[PDB]
Amino acid sequence: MFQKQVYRQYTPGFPGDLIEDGPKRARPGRIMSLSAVNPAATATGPNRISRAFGYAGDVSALGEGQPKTIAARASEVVIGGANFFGVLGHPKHYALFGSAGDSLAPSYDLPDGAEGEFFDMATGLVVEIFNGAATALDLDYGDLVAYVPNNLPTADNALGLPAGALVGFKAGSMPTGLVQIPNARIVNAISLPAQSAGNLVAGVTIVQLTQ
Amino acid sequence: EGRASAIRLNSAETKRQQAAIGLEIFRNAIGFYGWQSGLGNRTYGFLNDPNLPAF
Repeated sequence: MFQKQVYRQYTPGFPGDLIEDGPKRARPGRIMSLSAVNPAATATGPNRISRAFGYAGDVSALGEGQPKTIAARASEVVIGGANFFGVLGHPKHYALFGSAGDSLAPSYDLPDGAEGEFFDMATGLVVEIFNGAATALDLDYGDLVAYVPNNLPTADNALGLPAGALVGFKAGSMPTGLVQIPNARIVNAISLPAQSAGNLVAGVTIVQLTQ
Repeated sequence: EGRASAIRLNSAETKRQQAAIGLEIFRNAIGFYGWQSGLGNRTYGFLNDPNLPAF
């Protein structure tokens, strides 16, 4: 919690932060609920920041009557995306709600049906990427990204990855059933160690280039 | 009280002093070792703080 070791420098950034400036596209959305996904939820995740949310309908038209009122162009998203809506980011836009017994504990989660901006395009976005395989993997510049869906069969998700967890998969070693983020590239180069189903190993924070 | 005063001893004063000293012992022990940090309580001590470096 308190600095237990003085380093020679600072970290490049934190997951969900923008570390580079340039062309970027983000859209607002509502977190909806994982308990509302028709095909149940084979993968589950606690709406963390560095996670790829997907579209789950529109909430633009207000009113239950016959003449509606489209107050604003709003969309509702779910963490287990099937059509990629965006990678949630910019954790300075939100508030620290709570952690179920610790209101001030460090959390990256968003409450259900809350606000959020999801990045379609980003010059450089600091995220965390998991390993899709039990073995160690060295991710370099020429590597792609793919996000787990909620409808991922439990046989495919042997490691028990979260719902919207991002994953680096080299170029032709895609884990089965994963959904690729098109034209997404891994900028910084890191190496993730071998992991098992229980301990996993949260991937080190890393810059990626989105669309 | 009467029988304690029969040997020139104030039972109430001794018990009150012991209560204060016991509370002071509790405070000192909490300050030196924390209180139920293993159970998840966030009361740490001079020698049992998890943020402190290993010996």
